[PDB]
This record gives sequence, structure tokens and C-alpha cells, in this order.
Amino acid sequence: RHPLRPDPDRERRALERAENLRKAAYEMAENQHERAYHKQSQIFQGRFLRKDNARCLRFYKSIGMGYHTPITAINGTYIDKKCPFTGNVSIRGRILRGVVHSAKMQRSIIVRRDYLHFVQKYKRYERRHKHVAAHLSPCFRVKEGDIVTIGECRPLSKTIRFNVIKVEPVSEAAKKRFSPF
Amino acid sequence: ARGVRKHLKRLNAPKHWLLDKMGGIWAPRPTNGPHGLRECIPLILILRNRLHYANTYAETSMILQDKNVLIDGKPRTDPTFPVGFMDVFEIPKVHKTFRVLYDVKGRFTLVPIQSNEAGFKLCRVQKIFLGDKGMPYLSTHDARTIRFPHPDIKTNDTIKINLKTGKIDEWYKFDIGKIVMVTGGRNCGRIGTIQAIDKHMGSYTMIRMKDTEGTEFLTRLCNVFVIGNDSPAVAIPTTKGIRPDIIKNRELRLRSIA
Amino acid sequence: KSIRGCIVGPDLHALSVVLVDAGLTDVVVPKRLVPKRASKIRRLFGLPTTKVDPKDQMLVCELILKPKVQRVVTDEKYARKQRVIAEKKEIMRKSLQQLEEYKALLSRM
Amino acid sequence: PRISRHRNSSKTYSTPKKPFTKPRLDAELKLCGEYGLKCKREIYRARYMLAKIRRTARNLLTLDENDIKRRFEGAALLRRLHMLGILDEEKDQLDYVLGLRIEDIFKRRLQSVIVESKLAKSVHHARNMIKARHISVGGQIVNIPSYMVRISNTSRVAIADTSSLA
Amino acid sequence: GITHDKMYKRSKTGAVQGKWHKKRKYNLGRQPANTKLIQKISTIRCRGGNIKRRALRLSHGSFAWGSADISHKARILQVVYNSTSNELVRTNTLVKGCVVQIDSAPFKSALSNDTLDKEILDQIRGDHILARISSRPGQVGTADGYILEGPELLFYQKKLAPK
RNA sequence: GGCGCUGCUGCAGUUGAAACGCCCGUAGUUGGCCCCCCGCCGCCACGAGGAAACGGGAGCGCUCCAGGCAGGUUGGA
RNA sequence: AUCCGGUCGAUCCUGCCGGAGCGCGACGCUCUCCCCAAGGACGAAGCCAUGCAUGCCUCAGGACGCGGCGGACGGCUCAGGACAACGGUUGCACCCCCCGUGGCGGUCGCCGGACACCGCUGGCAACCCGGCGCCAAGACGUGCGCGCAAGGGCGGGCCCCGGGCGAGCAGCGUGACGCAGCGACGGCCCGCCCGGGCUUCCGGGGCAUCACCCGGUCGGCGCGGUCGCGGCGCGCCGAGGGCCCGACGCCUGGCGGAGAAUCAGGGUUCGACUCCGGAGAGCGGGCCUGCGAGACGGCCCGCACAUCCAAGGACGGCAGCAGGCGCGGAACUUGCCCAAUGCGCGGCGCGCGGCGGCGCGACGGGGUGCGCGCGAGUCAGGCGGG
Ligand SMILES: [K+]
Ligand SMILES: [K+]
Ligand SMILES: [K+]
Ligand SMILES: [K+]
Ligand SMILES: [K+]
Ligand SMILES: [K+]
Ligand SMILES: [K+]
Ligand SMILES: [K+]
Ligand SMILES: [K+]
Ligand SMILES: [K+]
Ligand SMILES: [K+]
Ligand SMILES: [K+]
Ligand SMILES: [K+]
Ligand SMILES: [K+]
Ligand SMILES: [K+]
Ligand SMILES: [K+]
Ligand SMILES: [K+]
Ligand SMILES: [K+]
Ligand SMILES: [K+]
Ligand SMILES: [K+]
Ligand SMILES: [K+]
Ligand SMILES: [K+]
Ligand SMILES: [K+]
Ligand SMILES: [K+]
Ligand SMILES: [K+]
Ligand SMILES: [K+]
Ligand SMILES: [K+]
Ligand SMILES: [K+]
Ligand SMILES: [K+]
Ligand SMILES: [K+]
Ligand SMILES: [K+]
Ligand SMILES: [K+]
Ligand SMILES: [K+]
Ligand SMILES: [K+]
Ligand SMILES: [K+]
Ligand SMILES: [K+]
Ligand SMILES: [K+]
Ligand SMILES: [K+]
Ligand SMILES: [K+]
Ligand SMILES: [K+]
Ligand SMILES: [K+]
Ligand SMILES: [K+]
Ligand SMILES: [K+]
Ligand SMILES: [K+]
Ligand SMILES: [K+]
Ligand SMILES: [K+]
Ligand SMILES: [K+]
Ligand SMILES: [K+]
Ligand SMILES: [K+]
Ligand SMILES: [K+]
Ligand SMILES: [K+]
Ligand SMILES: [K+]
Ligand SMILES: [K+]
Ligand SMILES: [K+]
Ligand SMILES: [K+]
Ligand SMILES: [K+]
Ligand SMILES: [K+]
Ligand SMILES: [K+]
Ligand SMILES: [K+]
Ligand SMILES: [K+]
Ligand SMILES: [K+]
Ligand SMILES: [K+]
Ligand SMILES: [K+]
Ligand SMILES: [K+]
Ligand SMILES: [K+]
Ligand SMILES: [K+]
Ligand SMILES: [K+]
Ligand SMILES: [K+]
Ligand SMILES: [K+]
Ligand SMILES: [K+]
Ligand SMILES: [K+]
Ligand SMILES: [K+]
Ligand SMILES: [K+]
Ligand SMILES: [K+]
Ligand SMILES: [K+]
Ligand SMILES: [K+]
Ligand SMILES: [K+]
Ligand SMILES: [K+]
Ligand SMILES: [K+]
Ligand SMILES: [K+]
Ligand SMILES: [K+]
Ligand SMILES: [K+]
Ligand SMILES: [K+]
Ligand SMILES: [K+]
Ligand SMILES: [K+]
Ligand SMILES: [K+]
Ligand SMILES: [K+]
Ligand SMILES: [K+]
Ligand SMILES: [K+]
Ligand SMILES: [K+]
Ligand SMILES: [K+]
Ligand SMILES: [Mg+2]
Ligand SMILES: [Mg+2]
Ligand SMILES: [Mg+2]
Ligand SMILES: [Mg+2]
Ligand SMILES: [Mg+2]
Ligand SMILES: [Mg+2]
Ligand SMILES: [Mg+2]
Ligand SMILES: [Mg+2]
Ligand SMILES: [Mg+2]
Ligand SMILES: [Mg+2]
Ligand SMILES: [Mg+2]
Ligand SMILES: [Mg+2]
Repeated sequence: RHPLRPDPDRERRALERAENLRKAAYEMAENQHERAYHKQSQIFQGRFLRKDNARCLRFYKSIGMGYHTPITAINGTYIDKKCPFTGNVSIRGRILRGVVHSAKMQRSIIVRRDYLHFVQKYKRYERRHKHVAAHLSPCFRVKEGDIVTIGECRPLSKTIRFNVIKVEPVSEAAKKRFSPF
Repeated sequence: ARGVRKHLKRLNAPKHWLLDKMGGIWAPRPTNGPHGLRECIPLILILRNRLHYANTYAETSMILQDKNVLIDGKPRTDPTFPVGFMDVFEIPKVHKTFRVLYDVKGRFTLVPIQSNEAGFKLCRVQKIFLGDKGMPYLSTHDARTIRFPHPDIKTNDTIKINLKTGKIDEWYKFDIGKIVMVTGGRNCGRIGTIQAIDKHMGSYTMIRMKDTEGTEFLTRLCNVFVIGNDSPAVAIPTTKGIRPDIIKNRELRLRSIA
Repeated sequence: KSIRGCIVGPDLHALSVVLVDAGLTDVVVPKRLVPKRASKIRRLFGLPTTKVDPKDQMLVCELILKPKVQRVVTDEKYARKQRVIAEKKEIMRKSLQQLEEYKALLSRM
Repeated sequence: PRISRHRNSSKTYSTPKKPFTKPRLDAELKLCGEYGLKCKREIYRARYMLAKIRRTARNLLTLDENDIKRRFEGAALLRRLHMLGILDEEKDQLDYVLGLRIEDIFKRRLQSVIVESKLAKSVHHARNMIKARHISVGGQIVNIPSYMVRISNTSRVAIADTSSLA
Repeated sequence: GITHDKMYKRSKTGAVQGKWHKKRKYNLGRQPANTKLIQKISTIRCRGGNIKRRALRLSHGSFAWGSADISHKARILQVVYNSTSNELVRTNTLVKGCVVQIDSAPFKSALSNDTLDKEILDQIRGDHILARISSRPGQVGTADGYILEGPELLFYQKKLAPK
């Protein structure tokens, strides 16, 4: 890391995101409808009592492969052990793209992938599709029709082996087409 | 099955062993050791099948009981011991010393070497890792382990090892323009110079080399062995890693019965 | 399997019994086999089991196939053990020297 | 298994599709007359051995004159066809292979060679003399009427030194 | 016996799937320890060797007040809260993550320093401290934990409010 | 296989067997012409990587042959 | 790259019926010589008499016995199972692994007693066992030693980005627990190797007189269990998940591939059996020992069948090699040998496999003459062969 930190003079003020995260943590403590207190495993919970600010209050990482961390994950207040940026999982294996078929589950979506199958006797093709279940971190929000890029992780449920890592929005009320990519 | 395999059918043996499909249901199964099953040769297949010092299995055993064979300076009394690439093969009573390399058709050949050369070995650095109480180790293509290596040695370099102390005296860095030889695939056995290194994030890194006649070829980074710095540190067969085409090979074959 | 014909009842066709605290006890059978362990021949003969001359190769046995005493500390066996210890120290000494060399090397680098 | 399960075997002749055609029925017996042929199978074999060398050439002729497959296999085919004497030296073109007939194959049989050099008065006497171990090829006694003689080995066809006709 | 093989589940479309083999040894499961509070640890042979310790009837643990870093060995007094089921609290079953009351004696030597949480010093002034188990007693035979603080402490104090 | 009597190449539907009584219409299939020198598919070519036996195929007279991998510096491309 | 006979009083068509070729089995008739070579698979995974198919090497003349390594590989079969299995292609930053080959080796004065073989006595129809007693170890048990096995609390940066990565991964320090493993002939531990477990993408039978299906079913939270991830299991929360691009259900005289039969090109049909993978050992289940088995030439139980018996009991698994019964149109010797190719222990073992026997399933070569010499047989010696 050859270069070192150019000089803005509003940095320490702009770290008011510390009180932001702190009061979000203290709001989670008051929602007595919950049964478990949710917290990241990478973070002490004694760093919140301190005032010198010297220690970070939220954990995040980079996933590699030229995919950059969204700022909504860096400055969010949610808890997700299955989020690839702020949870306890990793991305490795195949990386694919598809379209959102359904977003009706809890932090889970269905993805529709399209492809062609050649039949040699008839010298022609047929159009085919498959459905893939994927995990949706709160740092993204999607609707049906949007393009997504998903990447492989370890097994996460009976049907899920992938995680949403990029979103390309698609306007509502547009003609739905084959769109293989 | 319910456990490990101990047999190996003759039709299932590796194709570069040049085993013939009659004269046996079974083939020797190499014992675990310094080399893997696919990229090796059982020692018996050299003494009986190739050099005819023995003529059967039973009398191939008695040569290895009285310890007439040294591999890398040690007598191996095991007929299916896996010998492989760069192993030193020395039979004293006949005064024959060989180095085990590949020919231009992906098969093992023995190259005669001098007594001033059989005291060292070239190994490929496969990995660097922290062992017990956090100490550094390096592992080679021979299943060899060295603690406290000099910090310059990095993965894909090659090291030179004296064959009595088992320590390092020299190392060659993996770079552009280094002399190299391919150890597997379908360009196995031929020798060239590196002229490209293309990394692909997540996937295999490919190497482009060029022969001494200028023919260019490609393979994966897991198959390129450095043999020196613009000059091979060892001796190589007479063909020197140049592969003919089928027509020139045919004319050389026509010329042998001629 | 099947077991236990009785806690002794009428069924049994056989019983096994031992005599305590004494037709009358007359015969005394000899012990066919003699002590074999090295200590087994020092408790018999009252010898101490702690000295630097424990050899004990008295050969009598009253010519009674069985002797070949076990657990005897000879001279060569003593040398063997001492040699193994003297090499188990050399390993540690050379290992600590190599560790020191590597630490100094990284210091220079 | 046993080792014998791995041995190969193959049929070496093709029977015709219409058996009862008159013109080839008598054309097929003029051939049994000019050569001491035992039965129709020895004709079938011949045609089968033609039908392969005809299939190769037509595969290469569809190709281009500078491809390596042509340069390699056509040269092999011509070099094999010149040694057996099925084709002669002056025709060293791959297109000269297509106009070949069975009679060219039948003319290099040992039974035919010994007739040509007049060791035997006819072809039937030649077959009888072959069966009697009376003839050697290059000092080697050959018992097979159907033997195929290479042009290298046609200078050296004689009566065997060990014989009752010596 | 008990198996965690997936061959007995329906597919994702709900369809019944067939059986193509009998039970394999490598897919077995065992029964749980149900470790009781207030000392036995059994040994279990596993695949390849690899002894597992399985605790029944543990009493003590080693606990850490992380913020000031005061680590002692203390006696676990009572399981007071559990996220999964209130049945696991009624029986004082020791599992990972349950909230317990531990003995205040070993930490009374920490009553002097100020600038130390009064939400921990006032806990110490009484008879017990609220703490959380952090180990798996059925897999390693041990029950250690940390002392609660921050918003977590308040969340569980309201969960155990005298209401 | 004959068989273009299963028809993608390549059948038949006025009268021999065969065009729904007709109109609307979703899924599906299909869709004029135009900018070239960017991206993403398809597509064409060349590579890398993984098994032999079988199937092709270079060389070799088990006396020929179905075979086999031989052999007289070699070879199993 | 081919057609031909049959509709009429005669004629041109459409259209089927029949003939002509190759392969696989069964039946009939017939057969001189030599080489190669399949051989109880075909809705009976029906039942089995008899013999053989697994042994080889620390402590005393030798056996015997103890201890050790192997018996989870090799051989047989195709019953089950249709988003399985299987084929190509990925991953484990969610894993386990004997032997072998490199490393590494720091741990808060020579101990004890007893078991088998064996002696002396017994029970029982036979299967199988009892009692008392002298005796060893490269067997146990306890251990002499420079503290360090598992797990746990803190030690990260608050645009966005070497020990080692594409990826904050792996080590180390420091407070607490704990006291494991290796030490009575020095090895716990670490890398590789082969092997396994799961896992990504694509391919992966027929029927619509089977159009709607599923309810641990689809997702979330927390624990447990596992070698390990995972609705794998359990508690709680939500209403999801699949479908005419054919879901679900039913049927199959359904093992998959590498391949095979046919033949201009495009295709059609079959994948019992040689190699690779899977599954089973009369049918359900359960398990111990081990690195590795849900093992059947291991054990336990239920069921259906048989075996010996003094009537009390004991006892079995040929879809191993021969052989037999039954069934069917349909398929061989109750041979010799570890000499070869290989495997376990090192010298043996081995119905793996090899060699003969029966064998017109099928392949290849040569005869029953030529104008006058041969082969088929006969008897001897070679060569070959355990
Ligand atoms: K989070
Ligand atoms: K596509
Ligand atoms: K496809
Ligand atoms: K389509
Ligand atoms: K789930
Ligand atoms: K699930
Ligand atoms: K479409
Ligand atoms: K199997
Ligand atoms: K195993
Ligand atoms: K095994
Ligand atoms: K084989
Ligand atoms: K073979
Ligand atoms: K075989
Ligand atoms: K072996
Ligand atoms: K089980
Ligand atoms: K198992
Ligand atoms: K047809
Ligand atoms: K056709
Ligand atoms: K046609
Ligand atoms: K038409
Ligand atoms: K009609
Ligand atoms: K009609
Ligand atoms: K009609
Ligand atoms: K119509
Ligand atoms: K219609
Ligand atoms: K209409
Ligand atoms: K319309
Ligand atoms: K319309
Ligand atoms: K439409
Ligand atoms: K459409
Ligand atoms: K259409
Ligand atoms: K379309
Ligand atoms: K149109
Ligand atoms: K393409
Ligand atoms: K192979
Ligand atoms: K050479
Ligand atoms: K045709
Ligand atoms: K007619
Ligand atoms: K008419
Ligand atoms: K007609
Ligand atoms: K049968
Ligand atoms: K059967
Ligand atoms: K049938
Ligand atoms: K049949
Ligand atoms: K049967
Ligand atoms: K074992
Ligand atoms: K066993
Ligand atoms: K059989
Ligand atoms: K089956
Ligand atoms: K093993
Ligand atoms: K998978
Ligand atoms: K998959
Ligand atoms: K898969
Ligand atoms: K698929
Ligand atoms: K249907
Ligand atoms: K439920
Ligand atoms: K769960
Ligand atoms: K549940
Ligand atoms: K529910
Ligand atoms: K259907
Ligand atoms: K069947
Ligand atoms: K065709
Ligand atoms: K077709
Ligand atoms: K075709
Ligand atoms: K056709
Ligand atoms: K068969
Ligand atoms: K099979
Ligand atoms: K098979
Ligand atoms: K096989
Ligand atoms: K196999
Ligand atoms: K297998
Ligand atoms: K099998
Ligand atoms: K199985
Ligand atoms: K079964
Ligand atoms: K059974
Ligand atoms: K069963
Ligand atoms: K059973
Ligand atoms: K069973
Ligand atoms: K296993
Ligand atoms: K079981
Ligand atoms: K079972
Ligand atoms: K039997
Ligand atoms: K069967
Ligand atoms: K037999
Ligand atoms: K019958
Ligand atoms: K009958
Ligand atoms: K043998
Ligand atoms: K073994
Ligand atoms: K046999
Ligand atoms: K004669
Ligand atoms: K004779
Ligand atoms: Mg097996
Ligand atoms: Mg089973
Ligand atoms: Mg209560
Ligand atoms: Mg047709
Ligand atoms: Mg509900
Ligand atoms: Mg198949
Ligand atoms: Mg098959
Ligand atoms: Mg069979
Ligand atoms: Mg078995
Ligand atoms: Mg069983
Ligand atoms: Mg019958
Ligand atoms: Mg012949």
C-alpha cells in the first residue's frame, strides 16, 4: 500500500457513524419481541461502552475477484451471518448471472437462468431454463426482473449454495425476453 | 468399496508405462512414497521390463534384498517403490549412474550422468507453510520438507539439494526467459524458454514457452519445471527437448530398418 | 450361550471345591517351573535388586523345554540406553542452533 | 476374466446382395477357372480387401493436396501398394489407385507367381505342388497357395533344396 | 441407527424419492449429552480415532470479565435464560449460549478500581454475576464463558425483569 | 437394412386415408429496412486438461491368415 | 446411393402383403486336418448333499500358545433404485485417512502381577466348556523427563481497494482453565501420497384415459448431532416451493458409461457379461472390532425355509470354484498347479489367476489330386511344458 491517506479535515467529524451504530445496537436491546440478541461474532460488545473511539464498532471485508464492497453494508445496522461482506461465509467456485424470478422469501430469492440445448438429428435448438435459490443480504434490495450476479458458497440450507454479490436494476414495465447471458 | 485399493488391472495401468495387454491380468501397484501413482514408474518395471537385469518377479526380488540398487543414495528393498522425475538411479556393481527424465513422448528415460553430478537433486517448491510453534516449512515435488528456508525462496522456484546432507545449496527463481521443461500434459518432455505468464483470478495460470527452434506452446503453471537460468543445470537427452512432427518421425523410422 | 445349572442344587452332575484350613493332606507336589524374571531370582535368593553388579548368571535349576533369565541389565544394554540419551540431547542442541541462525538471518534482513 | 477374452477377431469377406444373378454367376466361374480357386469365399475375400483400399483413397481425394493427412496416409498407401506389386511404379498418383481390379490382387498369389516363371505347367498343378511343400520363398518353405509375394521376394522363389525334386 | 443421510427427505418439488442402499456407518448420529448442572466426562471413539469428550454433570467453569480483563475460575450457580426453549432453563441443562448466574466470590478482589462498570461492580456487590456459556459441553466436555456487558447485558436484564 | 411406408436432410392432406363450421386470443414459434470501428450472448477456428481396451492409423513376413507388439543401432508414432 | 412378385377384360396409380442382405440365439441334418475362441444372463436374486476358495512372521529342541500384520483388497451377480445412479466439469476459507516417503523430537534411576499353551483332576449324546497350579515377552499397567493436547476471553483498518491468498486467512502475544498424548528397546506431532465423504454447472426412460402437486413441504432464528456443511434433528417464527420449457402420479420382462449390431450421407436399435462406477449377499433391521465395514466364507433379533439328536439341546446361508435338484427353447470337469502375471505377510499362502478336459455359439487357414508325388494316420527320438 504505497500511498498513505490524503488529507480531509472532516474525517473525525464524519465518524459520527460511531454514535449511529451505537444507538442502533442499543435499539436492538429494546425490541423485547426477539428471543436472541443478535450481534456480529467479530465484535467484542465492550467497544460500545468506551468513549475514546479508538476501536471499530463494525466488521466488514472484501470478497476479491474485482467486486467492491457496497457502502450500504459498511454503514448499515443489520446483522447477517450469511452476508458475504459482513458475515461468516466466503465466495469460491463458479460465478454466474441471472434474473430475479421471485423475492417472496426471508433474505432469499429465486433466480432464473436461461440457456440453449442443441439437438443434432434435427440440427436445431431448444430453449431451456433452471431455477436457483440464493441468499439476499439486506445491503441489496431487488424486485422481479432485475439482473443479479451470484457466487458460490458452502451449503447454507437444503436448496441454497449461492449468494447475491451484484445487482443491475431493470425498469418495471418492460417486455420480458429470453435474455440468456 | 469398503477401503483402499491394493490392485491395478493391466488395462488400467498408466499408458506411458508401455505395458503390453497380453501376458498378464494384473500390473504392479506402486507403493506410496516420494511420488504419486500416475506420475511415476514402479522400480521393478525398470529392472525387469527395461534393462533385463532380472527376467521374472521372483528373481527381481533377490536383487533388491541384497541391496544392489540406490535411489537418491539409499538402498530401496521394495520392488513397487515409486521412482520418478529427477531421481538418481545408481547401480554400483555395474557402475551405472542415471538421472530419470522425460523423453519427447511423455515417457521416462534414463540419462547417463557423471560421478561429479550424482551428488545433488533438483526439487520444485510446491508450497510454503507454518508448522508447529509457527515455524516456516517448504515442501517439494518429492515429498521433502525443509525448515527455516531462506526468505527469498518462493513458490514455483526450484532448489538444489546435496544428496548426503539433504540441505539446500542453490535456488533458481521462476521468471521470464528462464529455461524450463514440461513435466506433464501433452507437451511433456520438451524444453523451452518462458515468454509469458497470464494469471486468471480464481482459475489456472497459463504459461507460454518457446523451444530452441522457436516453436511456441502453452500449458498450466502446475507443469513447468525450471532447470536453470538460460543454461540447464543438469544433462538432458540427445534430442534436447525438440519434438518432431509425424512425417519426420516416419522418415526416421523408415531409416532404422534401412 | 447357556449357563448355570444351579446355585448348587440337585441338578448338578459335578462340583468343584477347594479346601481351607485343613484322606488327610499328605502329598506335596513339586513346582515344575522355576522363576525366570531377573527380580524373580533375587526375591527367591534374598539378593538386593539394586546394585551395579546385578548379573546373576547362576545356572542350577536342578536340571529341570524351559532358563534364559529376562530383564537383566548387562553392560552393552547400558551402553545402548546411554547412547540413545546422548543422541536425544544432540538433536535438541542442533535444533536450537538452527533456530538461532534463522532469527539472526531475519534480523540482518 | 481369462486373458483370452481380450483377443480380437474379425470377418474378412462380404457376400453379395443378390445371389442368383446370371451374368456375374458365370463371370464368377471364369475366375474359378483361370485361377485354382476352391470356392466363392476366396473371391469374396479379394473384393473385401479391395473395398478398404478404395475407401481410403476416396477419403483422401475429397481432401486438399497440401493437407498433412493426405501427405502422410496417401504416401503410406502408395508405398504399401508398390511393395506387394498390386500397383506398379509408373503410377505414383493417388488417383491411379481407384481404377484397380481384383485380378491385380490375384496376380501376386504364389500359385500365380510360380505359374508365371513356369515352375508349374498349369495353375492346378501349381496348387498341388504348393501343398506338397515343394516350393520355397527366399529359402523358406511356404505351404500356402494364397500367399502374397512382395516384389522384393519374387526374384527368390524356387524349389526347396530339401525335396524329392532336387 | 440414527442417520443424517439426505436420502430420506423429499425433493424440493415435494416429490417422494426412492431408496437405493441400506444405512452406511459414516452417516450415523448419536444421542445428545443433556449436560446437567451441579462431575463426569465420558470418552467417545470417533472416525479415525479422534476422542470426543462428552460432559455430564459439570459444576465449575473459567470466566472472563473482558473489558477490564479479570479472569477467574468460578462456580456456575443457575441457568436463568435460554433462547431455544424454556424447558432447558427449568431443568438447568448446560448448552452453548445459555445465560447463567455464577458465584461472585472470586471477583470480589475487583471491587476497588473505579472507572470500572458500575453495572458489573453492583453485580459483584451481591451474590452472583450474569454470564454466558461460550463452549460446546457435549463436544469438548467443558463449560467456560464470558461476563455480559453492553447492550447485551441490558437485553437480558429486561428479559429477566421481575415483571 | 429394404422403407422417402415416420420423412431434419425427405412423405402425404380437391377426388385415393387426411385442413378444426367460423371469429377473437395467452403461453409457444416467427418477425421489413437502416448506424461500425464499443460491451454481453450465440456461432467459427485454434489451444489447455482428463483412460485405457475398442475404433481408425505409422513401422514390423506369428511360413500366409484371424492375430500380436514385435524385433536386428531399435521401436510401440 | 439398385429392387422384384400380388387388385384388372386390359391400363396408369395410391397402398399394403410377400421375396432378396447382415447379426444374435434355439432346433434339424451332417462333419477330414490345424490356429484362435464364447460357454445356467434372458419376468427361478428359486433350493442346495460333498470337497476346496486366507493366511504369514516378541518372548523357548520343536511344536503349541501369546503377541503382530492381513482378512474392508481380490471373486460373483444385476434384485433394488428414473431431477437417483452414471458421464464430463468444479469446490471443501465445512472435512477424515493405514501403509510408505520426508520432517520433527524440550513435557507442571531398571518396577508390578497374571493369562494362554502345559500338568493334575471333571461335566456332556454332541456342540462346547468348568476347577486348582507352577511360568515369559517388541503383551499389557504404572512410570523416571527442559511444561503444553483439545476447547475458551481479549489483542483489525470506522473513500474502496507478506507466512500465505482472487478473498482477514494462518500463526503469535497475553490473561484464565485443564492435565491429555508420548516415556520399562523413543514417539506424540507435521507435510505429501493414494483412498473416501459430500458438493457446483450441463446431460440423464415411457404414459395426459396422470393437470394441478407438496405441508419438514420452502425460507429465517437458536441449539444438538456429526469427521464435517446442511431441515440432518429439535424448539420458535413466517408462507413459501414446483408446473403445458410437462410438475405430481403411475408403469418398466429399467443397473449407468466406455461401447455394440446395421450401413452412401442424415439415422434406427441394444446397452446381462472383459475396463471404469454403483448396489446386494434368503428378506427386514441392529451392532462390535478396527485407519477403514452398518462386513454376512463376523456377531444379535424377527420372519420364511431346511440340518443332527439319547427329546435335555445344539445348529445353517454356493448372486465364490466344481457339482446336483427344479425351471426353461437354451448353457461344460465334483481335473492339475503356485512355474508365470499380481496381492498379503517374506517364506509361504492363495478355485485370484495359470494349464489341461467338454465345447460345429462364432472366427481364420488347408484338403478330398496332379500327371505322379504328397497329408491324415503308426511307431521312435528331439523341442516344449510345474
Ligand atoms: K452483519
Ligand atoms: K446458451
Ligand atoms: K444443453
Ligand atoms: K424453444
Ligand atoms: K434451512
Ligand atoms: K432448508
Ligand atoms: K421465448
Ligand atoms: K463393487
Ligand atoms: K482402507
Ligand atoms: K483394503
Ligand atoms: K487387464
Ligand atoms: K490384460
Ligand atoms: K483384466
Ligand atoms: K503393492
Ligand atoms: K445409522
Ligand atoms: K461405512
Ligand atoms: K423403414
Ligand atoms: K433407414
Ligand atoms: K435411405
Ligand atoms: K406435401
Ligand atoms: K376412412
Ligand atoms: K375418415
Ligand atoms: K372418407
Ligand atoms: K383448418
Ligand atoms: K384440431
Ligand atoms: K381460432
Ligand atoms: K386470431
Ligand atoms: K392475434
Ligand atoms: K400467442
Ligand atoms: K415468446
Ligand atoms: K413451433
Ligand atoms: K421466438
Ligand atoms: K412472422
Ligand atoms: K461456438
Ligand atoms: K487408465
Ligand atoms: K535411444
Ligand atoms: K438406403
Ligand atoms: K401386380
Ligand atoms: K381399375
Ligand atoms: K399397384
Ligand atoms: K439360469
Ligand atoms: K440371473
Ligand atoms: K427376454
Ligand atoms: K433367449
Ligand atoms: K437360475
Ligand atoms: K487390520
Ligand atoms: K475381516
Ligand atoms: K457365474
Ligand atoms: K439391476
Ligand atoms: K488400510
Ligand atoms: K454434486
Ligand atoms: K449439482
Ligand atoms: K452434481
Ligand atoms: K443436471
Ligand atoms: K404422457
Ligand atoms: K414443524
Ligand atoms: K438448523
Ligand atoms: K423444527
Ligand atoms: K411452520
Ligand atoms: K410427463
Ligand atoms: K429384469
Ligand atoms: K449413416
Ligand atoms: K431419422
Ligand atoms: K450417421
Ligand atoms: K438408410
Ligand atoms: K457371459
Ligand atoms: K458385473
Ligand atoms: K459390469
Ligand atoms: K471391470
Ligand atoms: K471396477
Ligand atoms: K468399483
Ligand atoms: K462391481
Ligand atoms: K456394495
Ligand atoms: K438385498
Ligand atoms: K440375507
Ligand atoms: K438381506
Ligand atoms: K439380512
Ligand atoms: K441386513
Ligand atoms: K470408509
Ligand atoms: K445398522
Ligand atoms: K445391517
Ligand atoms: K458348497
Ligand atoms: K443371479
Ligand atoms: K474347475
Ligand atoms: K426340464
Ligand atoms: K427338458
Ligand atoms: K505363482
Ligand atoms: K496391506
Ligand atoms: K482355477
Ligand atoms: K507321403
Ligand atoms: K508322417
Ligand atoms: Mg470387491
Ligand atoms: Mg448393504
Ligand atoms: Mg422453576
Ligand atoms: Mg425410412
Ligand atoms: Mg404457517
Ligand atoms: Mg449401460
Ligand atoms: Mg453393462
Ligand atoms: Mg455369468
Ligand atoms: Mg466378503
Ligand atoms: Mg450384512
Ligand atoms: Mg425345456
Ligand atoms: Mg493353414
